[PDB]
Amino acid sequence: VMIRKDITQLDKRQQLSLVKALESMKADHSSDGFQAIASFHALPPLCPSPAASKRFACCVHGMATFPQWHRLYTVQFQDSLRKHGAVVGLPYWDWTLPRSELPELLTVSTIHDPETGRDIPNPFIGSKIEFEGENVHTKRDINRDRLFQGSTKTHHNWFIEQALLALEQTNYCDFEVQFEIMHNGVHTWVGGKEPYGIGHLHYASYDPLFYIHHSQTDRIWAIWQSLQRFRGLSGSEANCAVNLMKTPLKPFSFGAPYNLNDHTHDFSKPEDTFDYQKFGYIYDTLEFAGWSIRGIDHIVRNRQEHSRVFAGFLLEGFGTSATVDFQVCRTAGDCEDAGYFTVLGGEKEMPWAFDRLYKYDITETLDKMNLRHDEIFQIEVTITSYDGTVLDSGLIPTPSIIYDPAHHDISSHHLSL
Amino acid sequence: HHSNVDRIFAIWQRLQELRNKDPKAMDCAQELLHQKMEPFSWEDNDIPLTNEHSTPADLFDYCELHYDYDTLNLNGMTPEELKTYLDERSSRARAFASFRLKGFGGSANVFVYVCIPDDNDRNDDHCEKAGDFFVLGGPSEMKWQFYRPYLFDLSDTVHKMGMKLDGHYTVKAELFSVNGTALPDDLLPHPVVVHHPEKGFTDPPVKHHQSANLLVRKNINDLTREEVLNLREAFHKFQEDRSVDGYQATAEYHGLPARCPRPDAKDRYACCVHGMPIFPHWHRLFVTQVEDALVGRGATIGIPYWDWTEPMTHIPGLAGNKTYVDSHGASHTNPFHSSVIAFEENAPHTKRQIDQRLFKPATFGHHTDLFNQILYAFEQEDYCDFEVQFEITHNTIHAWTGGSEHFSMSSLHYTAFDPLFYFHHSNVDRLWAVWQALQMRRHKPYRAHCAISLEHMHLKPFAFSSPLNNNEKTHANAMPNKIYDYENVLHYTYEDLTFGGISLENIEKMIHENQQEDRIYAGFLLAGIRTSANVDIFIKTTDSVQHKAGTFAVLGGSKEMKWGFDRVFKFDITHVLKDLDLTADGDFEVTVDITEVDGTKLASSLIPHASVIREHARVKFDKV
Amino acid sequence: QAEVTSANRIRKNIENLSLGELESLRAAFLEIENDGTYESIAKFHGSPGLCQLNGNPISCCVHGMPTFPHWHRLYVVVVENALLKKGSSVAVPYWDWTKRIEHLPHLISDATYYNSRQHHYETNPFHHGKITHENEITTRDPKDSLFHSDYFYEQVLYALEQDNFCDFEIQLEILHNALHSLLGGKGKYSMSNLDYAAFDPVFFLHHATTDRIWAIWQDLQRFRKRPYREANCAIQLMHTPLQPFDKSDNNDEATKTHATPHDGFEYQNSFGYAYDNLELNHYSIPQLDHMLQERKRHDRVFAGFLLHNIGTSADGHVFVCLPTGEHTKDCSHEAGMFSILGGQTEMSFVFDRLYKLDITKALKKNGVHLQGDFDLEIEITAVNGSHLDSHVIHSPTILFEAGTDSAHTDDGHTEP
Ligand code: CUO
Ligand code: CUO
Ligand code: CUO
Repeated sequence: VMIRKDITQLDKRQQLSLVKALESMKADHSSDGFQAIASFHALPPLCPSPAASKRFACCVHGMATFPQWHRLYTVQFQDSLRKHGAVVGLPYWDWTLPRSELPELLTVSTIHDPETGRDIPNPFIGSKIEFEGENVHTKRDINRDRLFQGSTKTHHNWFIEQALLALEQTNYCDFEVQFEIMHNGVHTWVGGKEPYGIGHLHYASYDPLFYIHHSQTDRIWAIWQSLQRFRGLSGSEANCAVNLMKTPLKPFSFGAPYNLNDHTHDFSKPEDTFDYQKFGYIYDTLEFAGWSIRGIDHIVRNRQEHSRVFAGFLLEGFGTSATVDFQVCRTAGDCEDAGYFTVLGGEKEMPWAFDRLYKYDITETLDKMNLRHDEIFQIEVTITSYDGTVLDSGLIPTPSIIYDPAHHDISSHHLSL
Repeated sequence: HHSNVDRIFAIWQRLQELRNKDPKAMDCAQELLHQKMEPFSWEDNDIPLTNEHSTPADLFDYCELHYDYDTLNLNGMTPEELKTYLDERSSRARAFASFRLKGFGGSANVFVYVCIPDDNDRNDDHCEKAGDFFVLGGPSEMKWQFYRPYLFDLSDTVHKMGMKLDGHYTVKAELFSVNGTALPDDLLPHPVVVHHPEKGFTDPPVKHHQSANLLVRKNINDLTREEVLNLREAFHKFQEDRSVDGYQATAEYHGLPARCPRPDAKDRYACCVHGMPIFPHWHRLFVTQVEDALVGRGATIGIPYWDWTEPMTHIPGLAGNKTYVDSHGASHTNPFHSSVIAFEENAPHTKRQIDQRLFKPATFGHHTDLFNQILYAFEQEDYCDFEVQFEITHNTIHAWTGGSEHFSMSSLHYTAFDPLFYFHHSNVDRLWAVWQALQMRRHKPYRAHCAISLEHMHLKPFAFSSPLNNNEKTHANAMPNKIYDYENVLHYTYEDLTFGGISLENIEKMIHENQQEDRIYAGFLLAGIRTSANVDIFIKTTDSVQHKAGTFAVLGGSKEMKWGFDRVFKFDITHVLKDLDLTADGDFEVTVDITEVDGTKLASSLIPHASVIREHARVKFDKV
Repeated sequence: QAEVTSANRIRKNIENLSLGELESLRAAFLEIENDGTYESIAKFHGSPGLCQLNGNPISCCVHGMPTFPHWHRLYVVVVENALLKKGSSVAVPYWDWTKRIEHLPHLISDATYYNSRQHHYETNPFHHGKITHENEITTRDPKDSLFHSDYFYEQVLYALEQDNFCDFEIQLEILHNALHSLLGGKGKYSMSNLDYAAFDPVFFLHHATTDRIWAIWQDLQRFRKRPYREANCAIQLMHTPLQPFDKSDNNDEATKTHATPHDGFEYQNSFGYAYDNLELNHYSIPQLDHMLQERKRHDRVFAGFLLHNIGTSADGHVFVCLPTGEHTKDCSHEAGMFSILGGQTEMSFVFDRLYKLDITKALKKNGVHLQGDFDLEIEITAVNGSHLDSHVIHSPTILFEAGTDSAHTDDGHTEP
């Protein structure tokens, strides 16, 4: 039971260990070492083989297997830190809540831990990309600090809205598509414009934030599993994408010398991955924004109760990471910002396309618009790269508009009003 | 390392000494041997000793180097011990795989696996590793390719697998670079497995017995008017036959349209096999198909063969006559004379230009160019060695007859259309049969040692059951192995199996006679690349006096599948060199002129420099 | 939903037709063939491409779209109306393909019709037609006269199962194509070709049945109590007018009004044509519903195909090969096959969703479980018989579908 807690909760001693451990990890000459570990996610690409002419980046992104792969990725780091003497499991940075201040652990450049009394840079703040010549600190340009601009009510946040919807789906696959996209937002928000950062598929693993974020994402995934148990579906069992689950995920499958870790190696099959307990680590709490698991299930049914309209996007697979903004325009020509989502990617990325639609709830906008499902309105989308350069439309398919009336309002008055 | 290898090399010399062979002497690679080896020859280096030593000939004498080895032994085996040991090895028959080594790029490692083609189910994955070899090479190295194949002994693995030699398996190889970059395997040719042939009284499983001789193939000249008459009629009827068995359809089998891969294939390729040992099998099958047609036609006799070898004053006339006035009936065109190309809707130049006058004066009666070439082929004991020589001679007829005309015998695609094609192949088939007969005299059976893997594969389109082949018989002997025993399966015979009127026994003794004579040959590596071409070669002296060495030709078309001879083609330089009185060792330039059928000049770059091999004289052997 | 039943005309199975009924049909079609409408009507489906009267042409029929059943539904009525003009007493009959047929229907099959009343010998107009623009005769080559199987039924039945219209359409369309390839076969000018298929008269009969099935689904939907004439999918497409029905080339006023596919749903009273019975395989609608549920009972595993049908029509065969031999069966090589109808003329279309095929029976037979690692091998062949590069096509996915009761996990613990 290694415990993963909120980064904020962490003790100075807890922090102490992580800082020292990561710093030592950075130094680690071994294949288990940090620089080597980073290469797992992206460049240098290891996937086809460690030494192969054409190499692809290890991203089982855009796939059902995606959470499992990343789940192993986190533990790989966690086990590494433990080798370093990490006292606890990698902490999670809950993006879901709005955050005026960015996490101090990662943010501060220098760390003056009181025990040593010495001052050193915060290994968590950044890393250097050795193989890439850029011997620069993994730069994050959180150009959009805007993340802290949550809603006034404060509970409802973009992340929350997005995440809650993901929670609603029973199907694992359906869940993952929504789940994964929500995941992408943090990558873009931190990385911003910077060439070597969270924003890029290649570079992102280098930044230490990556681990913290994935820890949170993994945490939410765990949350979903718990909800499923409540549903009665077995949490471990996945019905969907059985074929992918069986396949082992590299480089985890590639054991030594590249992967010293035995656990991940044995665990490489994603089927095994679901029971997180197998990697002995747990989270202090499994809850989403204060709602009990039971509460969550009850609430979701209520959400259905009202009519909702969504736009569906088929994600074909982009090139480099890009963010898309779409708006609904009336025949009159009025147009309102519908909403946005982003996709993480790089050249190295293996090809991927979603099996299903990615729903986004247009309803609020249309309601203000006082537009009906029947109404003829057009949706326009603009895709922008990290740079801010505009990307052409034309290849991009148009989204569908779906109307979700309240369907099976399963209820009786047992909830307190 | 090199000291050891050099030591081993010395050991080999020592063993040769045990052989009582001149360890120093190196008959092969004469061209290279004379070449001095730089930079040693360059003499930038201080040591003059090496400079003198630069010729490799000198290199053999280690003693000149004046360095000795304490002992020359291999793995604790005496040189006597080694020799005795090797003898035992030869005792057992073995199976080997031949590998061509391109040897290009950086150093690379290759692995070969013989897998069992069987795979009923579940994304099958079962196979074993045959063995591997390595190659060394830098990025800037002179391009080199092995002239000869490198054999490996499969037998151990095969037995280990439990697969008997008699088993259907395929093999594949993988190449890995030192850098680790994968190399394309597709470029590499499939290695062939060879099994040790057993050569004795009956090599195939069928019983050839004293043949009844229902269908006989006779030479055109022997054919009488009556015989020719039936043939003319049969061919005429045959060409008329629109059916698949019909002539037009039959023509397609050889070349365009290329049905071979499939009637529907992304890459259509000419079905006919050329540049392969399979080559005689396919053609032999081809002739039968036409022949089976003739019988349906009602032809009394099998397809006649135009013995090209015999000198010919002119065209036989049966083929030549444009119009045949039997006068029994009404005059018509001679079906033998020409055919039409329906698809191109062009007319074949059946009246092909015979630029070269085949009519050739003989040193003595029978001796002729074709005879010499053909005879040479016959000399070779090896089927594969024979095929190369045999095929090339075969090519000459096409080039000569077709000439410049694009649509004709000269073209691979077109050749099938000409009716001469049948006549020539019949003869060629005859020679093949003659060779087998000669082998029989040699007491060399039908069993073929070479191209075992090739023999197993069925030859299309004959194999195609569902696509167009009417003849069941051809379908039956799709496999080339079956092809060898023509008499039993095909049930066709030849009036005489003689070459030049030489009895089989006589020819065998005759071959021995040529052996006694000194002969230097020029070897040409022929990877026949494009459209057919004729090549004439002459040897230039320092004097810059040149004499024409001789000529050979290759047939090909764009459609033809890529092929390359494993072995070199040999031609006999000797007479010319003698006249020049140039020594083999002497430095003489060799110039080759490659002329396209079109007649456009072809760059010499196409052909690599030919090697010169000198064959010293042996004693006269056996005679009946 | 009342909307499905018609007052005005009846469409009956071809076998059902009385000699009198058939006689009207024989004559009407022959006359239509003589009249201008028949050739022109054929054009609507495919070549010549009418869609853009001027400019680059594209095949008019919507295929690979949810609009697809609506378009064809309108198409059948167009011909039906033409027949009535012809003096046809009854609506176009439907050749129930699902029902296994001992032999091909006599009506279509007969080369010549005696028509004893008026001594005359004429070809059966039902038998075939000619393609005027491309001078040729339509041909048919049923490679498989074999069709006697649940296969049609399974495919259709599966389609019936889906509540979602769009989910339904994808499955429905695929089964639809089977008749085309099966009848047309190799023949270049036939049912098998997108352009040519309209010419064959069988086309009408086949579509009539397909349309009837659509109607069947519709009535089932009401049984489910889902709205019969309501599609909450591909809303954008539904409103779109369906050419050429929109244009003046189409004399038929009803169809023009009907052009929006939304209106298409209620065939009854709109079209004014009904079916004698709405049943599948002699199963009552309530019977089908019960039947559907039973299928639901077992867990199922499916293979999904992303159809980016492009190029000429082609047939695809696939099976799941298992990594080992031994005791375990080798590649069954027969997961199932589906065909796609297409032509060069066709406008590009891609399915929004996957096309699901139920692998379950085969997998169980081989003894593999859902979990078992297996690969799927697919072969795509053109009608021509030319192999198509499979590399371009995305690999199919394997989906596992279960009912509400799902399994609990061994590792981990769901309940707190
Ligand atoms: O997913 Cu690959 O990175 Cu967060
Ligand atoms: O060889 Cu294929 O043609 Cu004479
Ligand atoms: O689809 Cu257009 O033809 Cu049945």
